[PDB]
Amino acid sequence: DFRRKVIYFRSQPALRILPGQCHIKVRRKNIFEDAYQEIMRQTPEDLKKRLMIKFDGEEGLDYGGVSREFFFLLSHEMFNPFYCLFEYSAYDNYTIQINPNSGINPEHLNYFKFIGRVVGLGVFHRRFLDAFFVGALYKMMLRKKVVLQDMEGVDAEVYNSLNWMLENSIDGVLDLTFSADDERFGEVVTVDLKPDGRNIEVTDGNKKEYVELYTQWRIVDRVQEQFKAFMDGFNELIPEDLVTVFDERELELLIGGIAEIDIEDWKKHTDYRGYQESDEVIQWFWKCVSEWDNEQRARLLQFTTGTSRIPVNGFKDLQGSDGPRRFTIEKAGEVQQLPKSHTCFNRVDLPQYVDYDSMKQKLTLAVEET
Amino acid sequence: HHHHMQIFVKTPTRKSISLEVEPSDTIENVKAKIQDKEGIPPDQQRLIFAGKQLEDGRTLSDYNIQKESTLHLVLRLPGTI
Repeated sequence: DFRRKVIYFRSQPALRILPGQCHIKVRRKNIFEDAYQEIMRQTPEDLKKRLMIKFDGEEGLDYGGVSREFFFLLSHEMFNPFYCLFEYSAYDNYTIQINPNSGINPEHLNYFKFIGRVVGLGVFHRRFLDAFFVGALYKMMLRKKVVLQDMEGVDAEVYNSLNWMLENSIDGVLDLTFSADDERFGEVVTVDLKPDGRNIEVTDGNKKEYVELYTQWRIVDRVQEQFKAFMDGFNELIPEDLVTVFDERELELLIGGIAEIDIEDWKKHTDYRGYQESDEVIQWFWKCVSEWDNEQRARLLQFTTGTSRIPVNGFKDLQGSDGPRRFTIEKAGEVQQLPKSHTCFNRVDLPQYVDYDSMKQKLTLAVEET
Repeated sequence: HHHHMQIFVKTPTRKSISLEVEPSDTIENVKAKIQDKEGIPPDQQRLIFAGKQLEDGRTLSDYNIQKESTLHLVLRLPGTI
């Protein structure tokens, strides 16, 4: 369905290249600062014209190549955690989320607007970016609700704590109120989760509510101004009513493209637990993956690891919440159940299905489930 | 009239930088040790200890920074100087 949506999307009036040209000049060594000046001094109408990019002191007749290097270099500066606009996800070091303490730079809201424009510009002009976000951020872009499960990519340790609370008696174990700790550079500041929150004790009786309130605060409330600024920049190029034709997984592929995956690199850097490479089910798994197309494999990757994003040096450098974590397949669960993923460990729990067709279908349902 | 101290400078990329300093070193001195080791120009740097942004002409002991304290390094937005 993604293909049809893309065509439809690209067929809209709002997406037509406007007559004339948009001229952008930057110094390579100053691409962030120069691009910020070049792009913010223009109107959205201006940037919907044909994009023309030149690096100072460098010949630019290869327009496509210059363009591609522009979006590549720029996205690595925008999203460089040093600047605290974005920061790493909780389950790797190459996928990103909004840094809640971005305000340490007083001017951040404008730079979030600028990033939203850069990302909107990439989409508008068919230039993929190295911009891979945590799941919750795509959802917020699409105005969809976020749930506790979305916390895993945002703050995995906090994710585990809330689950432990939901599954275990906390009475007499945890002294807890309807407040949260907002860390900032060594300081701790307290926010109420609900009115008079710090003065309201959390119990086994009301902890579900506490968890849902915490989930909403951490993922959605604490980055609101930043997110609004970002969408403002983004929706100036891509109207919201069009981009919501996509779901959150399609939005990722739309922005960052679809990688051509080296299947052998992948197979070579896979761990097996409870299975061996020679096992029938493992062979069915790779049969299924091989016969799939690039979008279908990217979707398996989103399911297993949180992202379709492949590290520069291949599957050997796959990351998890606690450091390097290889793609891993484990014999676990019963033949009744669907395969189950653990994105903190890049691990798929695959029960030992006894025929190929039920496996392909179990795995397809598991990957497609939102 | 010269005494030493280990401090740590933590980046948002999770990297930790070990610095040997004196309590009476300026914040400016520390940014310039950071430039030595990391090549980052002092004017791009903000240092923060336990929440407060550190001013260039003050000393580590002015902010009660002690042995094995951690400071947080954050870079200014390009174009804001």
